Amino acid sequence: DRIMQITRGDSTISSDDVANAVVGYGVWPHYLTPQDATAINKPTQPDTSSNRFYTLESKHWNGSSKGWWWKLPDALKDMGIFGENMYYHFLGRSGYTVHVQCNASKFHQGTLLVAMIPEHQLASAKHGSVTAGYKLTHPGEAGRDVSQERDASLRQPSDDSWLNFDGTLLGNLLIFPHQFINLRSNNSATLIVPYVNAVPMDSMLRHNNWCLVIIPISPLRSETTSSNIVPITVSISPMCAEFSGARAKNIKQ
Amino acid sequence: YFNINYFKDAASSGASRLD
Amino acid sequence: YFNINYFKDAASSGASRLD
Amino acid sequence: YFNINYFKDAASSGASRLD
Amino acid sequence: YFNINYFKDAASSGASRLD
Amino acid sequence: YFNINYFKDAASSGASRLD
Amino acid sequence: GLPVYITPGSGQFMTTDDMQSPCALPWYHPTKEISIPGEVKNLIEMCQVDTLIPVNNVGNNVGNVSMYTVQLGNQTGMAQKVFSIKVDITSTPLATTLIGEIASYYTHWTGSLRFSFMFCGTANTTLKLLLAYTPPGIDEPTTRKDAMLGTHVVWDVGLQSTISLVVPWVSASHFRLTADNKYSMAGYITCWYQTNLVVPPSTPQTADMLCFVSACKDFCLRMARDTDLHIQSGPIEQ
Amino acid sequence: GLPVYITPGSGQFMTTDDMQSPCALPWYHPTKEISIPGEVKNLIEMCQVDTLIPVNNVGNNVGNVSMYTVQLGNQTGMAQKVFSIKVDITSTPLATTLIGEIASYYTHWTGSLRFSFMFCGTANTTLKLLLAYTPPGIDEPTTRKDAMLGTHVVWDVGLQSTISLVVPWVSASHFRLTADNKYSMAGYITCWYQTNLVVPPSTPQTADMLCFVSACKDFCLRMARDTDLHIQSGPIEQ
Amino acid sequence: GLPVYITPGSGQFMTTDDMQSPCALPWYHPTKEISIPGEVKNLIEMCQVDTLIPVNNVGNNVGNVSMYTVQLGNQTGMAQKVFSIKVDITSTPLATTLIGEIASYYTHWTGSLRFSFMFCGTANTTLKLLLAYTPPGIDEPTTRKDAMLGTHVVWDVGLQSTISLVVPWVSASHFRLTADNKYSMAGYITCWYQTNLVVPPSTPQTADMLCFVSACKDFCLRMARDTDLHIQSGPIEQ
Amino acid sequence: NYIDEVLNEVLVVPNIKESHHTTSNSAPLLDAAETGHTSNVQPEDAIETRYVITSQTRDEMSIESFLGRSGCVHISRIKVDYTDYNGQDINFTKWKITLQEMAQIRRKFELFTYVRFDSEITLVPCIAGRGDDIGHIVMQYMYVPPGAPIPSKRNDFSWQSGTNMSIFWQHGQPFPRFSIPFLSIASAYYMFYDGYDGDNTSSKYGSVVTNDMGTICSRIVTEKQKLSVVITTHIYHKAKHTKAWCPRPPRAVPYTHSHVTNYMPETGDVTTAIVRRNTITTA
Amino acid sequence: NYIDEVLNEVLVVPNIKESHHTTSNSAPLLDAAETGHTSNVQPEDAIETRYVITSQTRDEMSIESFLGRSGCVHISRIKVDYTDYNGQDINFTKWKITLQEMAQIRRKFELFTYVRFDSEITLVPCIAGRGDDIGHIVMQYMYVPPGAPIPSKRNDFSWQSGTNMSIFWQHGQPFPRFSIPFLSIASAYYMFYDGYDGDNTSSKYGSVVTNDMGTICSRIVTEKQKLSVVITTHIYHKAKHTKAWCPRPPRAVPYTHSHVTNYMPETGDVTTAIVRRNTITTA
Amino acid sequence: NYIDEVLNEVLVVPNIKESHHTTSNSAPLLDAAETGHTSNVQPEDAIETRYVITSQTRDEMSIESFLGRSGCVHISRIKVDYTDYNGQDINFTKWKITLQEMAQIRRKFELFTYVRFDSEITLVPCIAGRGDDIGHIVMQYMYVPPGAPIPSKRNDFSWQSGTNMSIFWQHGQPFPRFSIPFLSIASAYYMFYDGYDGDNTSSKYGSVVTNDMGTICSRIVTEKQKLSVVITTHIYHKAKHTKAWCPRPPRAVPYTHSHVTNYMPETGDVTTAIVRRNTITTA
Ligand SMILES: COc1ccc(N2CCN(c3cccc(C)c3)CC2)nn1
Ligand SMILES: COc1ccc(N2CCN(c3cccc(C)c3)CC2)nn1
Ligand SMILES: COc1ccc(N2CCN(c3cccc(C)c3)CC2)nn1
Repeated sequence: DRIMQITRGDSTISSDDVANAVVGYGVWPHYLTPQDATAINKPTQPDTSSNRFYTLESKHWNGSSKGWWWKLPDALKDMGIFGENMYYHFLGRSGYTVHVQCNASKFHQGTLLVAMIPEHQLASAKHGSVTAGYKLTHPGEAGRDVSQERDASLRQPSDDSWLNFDGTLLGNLLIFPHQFINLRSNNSATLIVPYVNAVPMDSMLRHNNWCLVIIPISPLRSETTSSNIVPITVSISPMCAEFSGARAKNIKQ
Repeated sequence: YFNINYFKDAASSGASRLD
Repeated sequence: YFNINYFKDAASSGASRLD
Repeated sequence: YFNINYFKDAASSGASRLD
Repeated sequence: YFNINYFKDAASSGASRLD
Repeated sequence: YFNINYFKDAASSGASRLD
Repeated sequence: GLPVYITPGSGQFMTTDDMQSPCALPWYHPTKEISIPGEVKNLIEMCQVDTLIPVNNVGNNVGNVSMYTVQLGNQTGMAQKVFSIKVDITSTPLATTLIGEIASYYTHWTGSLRFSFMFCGTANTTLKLLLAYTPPGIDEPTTRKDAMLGTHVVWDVGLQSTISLVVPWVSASHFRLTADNKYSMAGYITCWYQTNLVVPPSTPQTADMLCFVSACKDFCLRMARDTDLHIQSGPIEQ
Repeated sequence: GLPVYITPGSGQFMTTDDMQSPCALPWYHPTKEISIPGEVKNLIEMCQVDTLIPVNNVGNNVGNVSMYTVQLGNQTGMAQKVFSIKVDITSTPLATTLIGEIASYYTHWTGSLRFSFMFCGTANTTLKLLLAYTPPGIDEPTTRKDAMLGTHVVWDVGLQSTISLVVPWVSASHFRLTADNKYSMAGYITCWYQTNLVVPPSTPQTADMLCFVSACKDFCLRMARDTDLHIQSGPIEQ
Repeated sequence: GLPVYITPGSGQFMTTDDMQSPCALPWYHPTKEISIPGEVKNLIEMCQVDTLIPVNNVGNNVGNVSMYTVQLGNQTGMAQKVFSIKVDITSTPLATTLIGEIASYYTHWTGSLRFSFMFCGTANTTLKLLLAYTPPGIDEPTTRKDAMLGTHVVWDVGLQSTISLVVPWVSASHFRLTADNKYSMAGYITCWYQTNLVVPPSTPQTADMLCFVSACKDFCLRMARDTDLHIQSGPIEQ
Repeated sequence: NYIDEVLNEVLVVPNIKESHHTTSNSAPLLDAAETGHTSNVQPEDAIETRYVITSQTRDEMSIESFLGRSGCVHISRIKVDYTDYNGQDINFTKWKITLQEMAQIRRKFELFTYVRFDSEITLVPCIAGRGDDIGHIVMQYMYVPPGAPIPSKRNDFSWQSGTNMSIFWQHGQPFPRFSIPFLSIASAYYMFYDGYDGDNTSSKYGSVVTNDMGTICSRIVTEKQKLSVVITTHIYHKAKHTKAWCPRPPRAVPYTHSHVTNYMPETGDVTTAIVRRNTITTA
Repeated sequence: NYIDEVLNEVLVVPNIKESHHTTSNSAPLLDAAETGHTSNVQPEDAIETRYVITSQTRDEMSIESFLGRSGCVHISRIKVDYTDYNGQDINFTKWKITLQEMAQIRRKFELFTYVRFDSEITLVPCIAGRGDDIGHIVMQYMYVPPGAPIPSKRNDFSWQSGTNMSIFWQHGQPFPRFSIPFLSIASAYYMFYDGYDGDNTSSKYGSVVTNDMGTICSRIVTEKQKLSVVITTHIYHKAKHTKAWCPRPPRAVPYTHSHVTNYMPETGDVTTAIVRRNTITTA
Repeated sequence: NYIDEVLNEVLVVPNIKESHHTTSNSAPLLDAAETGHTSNVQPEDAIETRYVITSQTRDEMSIESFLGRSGCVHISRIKVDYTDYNGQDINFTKWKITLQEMAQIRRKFELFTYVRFDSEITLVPCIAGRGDDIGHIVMQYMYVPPGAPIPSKRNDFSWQSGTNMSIFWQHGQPFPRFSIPFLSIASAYYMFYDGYDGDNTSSKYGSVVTNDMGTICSRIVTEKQKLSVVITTHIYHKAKHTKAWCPRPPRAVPYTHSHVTNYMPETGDVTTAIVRRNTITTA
């Protein structure tokens, strides 16, 4: 059966239609083990109050839309509790659940490719050795691209999709944990993903482990009034969040 | 002929095995 | 002295036998 | 492979052991 | 050390024995 | 490693022993 | 000591040999190896995951994304043809594909292969395509009847959405070459309309189908060699 | 004899290899080895003994001894700050220390560390400092509150005299680099007044505190390399 | 390590040695070896199959086929002679023969040999030849009586058709040289009429006999060497 | 094990069984790829297959025979000078360890996110005679991790290697070749990274942040000579005892700069391996 | 086994028994060769034989001692240039693997239709000094199967061999010698063929259709030098672990072209080893 | 042993247990360092620790991997002469064994008072061609303890080594490398000394009184040659089977003279590694 129910905090999400769910690398997210660990302090593990279902800012799906991404450790730099614990601690570790909702009617035609990606080192739009800037790979709930315009003075990434922004023919992207949203069967997309990184707990600020991409493959096509807007809404849930290396507090940027 | 790690360290050895 | 296939692969070995 | 003090004298031998 | 006819053929071997 | 008189003759051998 | 004979090959160097070499910094207890979700052990694995196919391998399209979609159209005529590509897995449009990209690292390939297609159409929309695998022997078929005669699969677009077409392994030589070769010609696959694309009122009349190719447990490669699909007409800076 | 193949590495020389070489003067029964009180077997040992820290790492002071004392003063204000140093054990003032001097012989370090402070004050004198370890992540704290928020230890000067502050190991990478590296930044430690330095009549009002650093059983190093802290811009004569 | 002594021969290269060499592409599981009807394992086998003999080793005949047939004629006289060839298996007409062609790959030969003759005559036709092997010692016989004195076989042409003449092994040296040598002279074989070739009415009066030579289980060769019977006064192009 | 390992039959592929026809309900050929999963359909499913006992190993399709092959990753060069010997930054090389500085191999790895392995090395000095006689030319290749005295010029004091590694090769003796662990520090080598040096809007960001395994300095001992030379001590690298986690799409566009992913020619409107077709209808 | 194998007495030939006279019916000397079979007659049959216990082995008459012998199959040559180094198609060789390009050996095989075997190799660089000093000259012999970047010129990027085989030999070190399986693809090496590329009345037809085991490219590293040279790295090949099916008549006429069977001199009215006799009557 | 020794897990460090809070009397964080002893406080004591199973070996932190590494301790040089061969004190070297004459390594030891060990050696002749051809140049490195005929010049009679050790190296053959016990005389090598030669207010005082393990004389056999040369036979030393007693503070100031501790530049108001800070308040 397609219907699905998910409960994460004080929050629950439902979906009367779906394309299974996917567990990234077939591993379920959980808490760190005293074997692979390294740190020495007792991690704070906000349960529920933290690893709950936060929903971001919504977006429009255009016939001119090109694609939009959000970087996870970062998308919730504001989402209460989790996103505070982030700033108060050096080491942060956590896994997520991605609920991608995008409905329209059975008279619509469209296809969205959704994918998560471990270490998504983007490329700059400008030739050289200048790497994308911080402040631009750190958008927030809002995400990046859309098909937007911007200063070329900024050590700005590639707004370039087909190359995967990293310069790998998108389409091989299917190698990363993914699924689509074929408006003719689908309604959502559900990605669940453990913590992948050569280190037991990284810097929630300097390093974004997971990177999520949603890309219109077959362009939205209705025959309706363009009064009919078909958003795309992303919801996320830290899972098995664990923090440590308590202290002052970083600063917003 | 084999398993004669002529050298002490493990980093020095043939291409591993398969299983 | 013999059957000491110092090398892994089989393609590398002495001239075969007779039978 | 080891403990094959190819040479007589003890002064000639590998880096000692650990214990 | 001996009788290790490293080579196959018999024509190749040390100086024979005595008896 | 020892007593491997790789050579036949006795005149060829290491420095003798002590007793 | 041991009367030894130094053999011909001695002192050489091979970019392909299994031999030990002294450490460099003894007693180095490397960082432990923590647990990490998702580790590979065989290319194969990567080869069994369907990657998308550039097929709209046409002009301006090519540097864009579209280069991936195949719109199923009108068709005034009937029994008309959609597209074709050839099976020789190292041949654009194929090549670039996670598989292709790879295979191009080995000299020989073998086994069956899997082509999957998906309807990015509508819900109320309907269609029926006929896909076919025309083994090596003749020319890519000009007509459907001619192609339907060999290996194929009729595809009924419906509540499902994905039809997967298998490409059996037909060959003389247990093995085929990855490199373009008239001999080791794997054949062609093509797609045609069985019926049409019917859409009730106020639904678009063109729609797309995405296509993919993953391997079969049949599959296997050999004789590693350096790739085709990448010329570093560099160098590379700093 | 033994058909042998001479391998690539053969004939080389490595300043880091374990191989035997013929004696030079056979049958040499070296002088017996008499018993001698205190023999080491591991650098570690030396690393666990607290050596004094140059911290008064300031101008004219530096070539002298003072360069070791930290006088606890007046302080008109309250809740004021004493000093700070950063934890990266290869960073003057640290470096030169029996530990530092060492660590600079290896490429990587790890574990906890111990800082100890002693009051060379008076007997009738009193005070209470707050010491803190500000893990890597932000900037050395400008204010006490801000620093008190992380790892710390309030120190009550009294009949005891020595307070030992531990520096837990907080890091992402099981291991840190000994060499200056923005990544492997271990953080800062700082000291502030909790109360004051009160002295009854006719006692001096400034006094010193000595500080030290020894290792923790946590501790361990690796990848030996040649030191930093010593350039022989010689030579050396006769 | 192992005090070794590098022996004289060391480092050389011999087009005739059994030694191992590192693979080149490890883990290559070659194409399986399917079943194939007719596989050899010993030259011998090829040596035991009778191949046809050029004997009409005469002028214009030679570049043609005839060069293989021997027509048995009229013969006004009686007790007349047919042909002769010498046994030294590396001597045109012999040489070129599957055997000869071969033997010329080795320095020494030995054992018995088999000569077979067949009557491509008629059915109603009749004849009786006398074949003989004149061992080494004297000159190829000028007359039949003289030759009949040694090893021979009278051949009655009839319903059968093939008479096989054996060439025993007569020699001093267990072994003979394949190369022309006055010493290792194997002798001559010749053929003569015993009776005639009688044919009843309206049948041709000349007819042919084909001749062949296969080995005997006696047979054996040694000391491989490069052939005689083929000078590549080339090269060879593209 | 042997046979299986000598015959190289460790990882064998299944065989293709026999099939019959199916006029039945469940349609295996129909799945919805949107689930992001991969189909599971086989020959036997789609057709009326026969029976083929296989015999192909996926041995050579192992991260160790895919990775475990020596590759040029650097070509140290020294155009000697006899005029000024020593001097600052001369007649001795110092290159930053880590790939990128070379294609082919770089592309191979990059096929995966993370990774880990002991590295086997091999040197290949090539002495080009620009003189009427070179003779004996000793060489000193000395590795140097981070925080370490890197020779200012040839004869520093760092070439004493009292506690460093220096391999020596003298014209004649075979090619030096040593190994090396998994170095790094934590768990595995970052095949990429999506982190930075810091919050400094001028901080570094890329797979050059987690990899700084010091540098290696060369230097040709033997001192001053008459007839000149120029050396080119090639470098090959092999990965033995390798591991892999999570894969990713290959790199179709010719790289740029060292570190970094950047794609972006000097106009070359950019370029990829894909070829153009006149029509989809004929291949 | 040993003795039998060391003494080389594995395949021994029968002995010649003793006979007596036969004034009997069945005539073994009479058979009809038209049956295409071969007679079975022996000494003992035809004559009054004696008794000889034999002792000749057919060991050296084995497809492995007939085939298993190293033979020049190619002579790579490089007349270096220092004027233009690199340039396109220079100072680096690339020959098509497979025999024919050399006689003797070619003729040997051809004795059989099919065949199969692991090939052992051996190089033999020969550095001719055309200068007053060569010194150190490194070499790189890198094999390359089909669909593979063949170096346009010397220093391509294909000489990184990130996943290819390149053997290195430096003046002094002994002769390189490696092996190699049975490559090909199916079952055995086509010692001939009666097939074509296709129906194209312009398609290829011959034993060059089933054998395209890529090419091997040479190249002399060390870079630019003063005193010139010319190299000639010989090639020998040996067949170890060989097999054979179905035999055939040797090749009497001097070959022509590579691949192909063609016979046909530049007039040489054609020529074969057969000698001419005055008369059949006297030999 | 193996695993533990191959895996290098001989000396492992304890793990960090888990803690809970303590609102209790005994304060482990308080000790009086004046006792001269060292505190014993740990993570678990001071904080609310977790549980980390460790896996770091203190193997590489052993006086044998700290000491057991080859280091240049001397660079014998011979600027040959052909004009006058022999002559007094020529074309043959004689250096006093013992370190100091070289930094890096010297500093390492000095970390301890006493010490003892078998010494492994390695030579590294480097023949610089100052001529148009060197060819064959034999070498003779002959050690010589105290009271021994030290060659006045090249060809003395002491180069007969009827009872001395002389190692011979000829251009081509690999690098000589021999070992050597613990020599000395009593128990261990004096890493320092606070004694003198005698009461003579002109007696010697330092670690040059207890160490006079004779000298080593070189000499290049082969005799007179045409084209000149200059040699530089480097020297490396490794300590195998080493021991240690009582440690001491490292040496921060650049040494002076051989033997001796002296610090004292030609003005350099003296200098140490310590860096200067503006303020203690900010690091
Ligand atoms: C990102 O993963 C890598 C990739 C390459 C690498 N190298 C391997 C070669 N190595 C090396 C090779 C030769 C000589 C010396 C001193 C070092 C340096 C580290 N280390 N980590
Ligand atoms: C038709 O049978 C053959 C006959 C020869 C052959 N060769 C053997 C030699 N080989 C080879 C020899 C040396 C170097 C390299 C790269 C390859 C190429 C294939 N392969 N198949
Ligand atoms: C103070 O401790 C030492 C320190 C060094 C030392 N050396 C070691 C090297 N050795 C040596 C090395 C090479 C050649 C010869 C003859 C001798 C002389 C003694 N002996 N004792």
